[PDB]
Amino acid sequence: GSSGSSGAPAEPAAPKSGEAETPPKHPGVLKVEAILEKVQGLEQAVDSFEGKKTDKKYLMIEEYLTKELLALDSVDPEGRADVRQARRDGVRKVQTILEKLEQKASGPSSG
Repeated sequence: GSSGSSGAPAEPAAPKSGEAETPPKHPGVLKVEAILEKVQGLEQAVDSFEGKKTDKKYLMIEEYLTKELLALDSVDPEGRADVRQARRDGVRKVQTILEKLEQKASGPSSG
């Protein structure tokens, strides 16, 4: 691999039933955003993880990561980009974390 670090934490949230004005957020998305929100936590561990691919600690994060994936897939977009994009994003995100974890365990590399 060659480097890997990027993001953009900037997403509003104000769900309510107030006619007129900007529309509410999509549930199909929030569903993912809800999971992702957690992922971030599993990520912080990775970025600050240490061990191997065998170590239990890793198994915890490893499983935890996937746990979210399934939750990301469990989401049925049916045919909504706003959702799909989020899904493919959330999934792609966690994935990157997994690919990083295994690496973090096999030894970090940044500096």
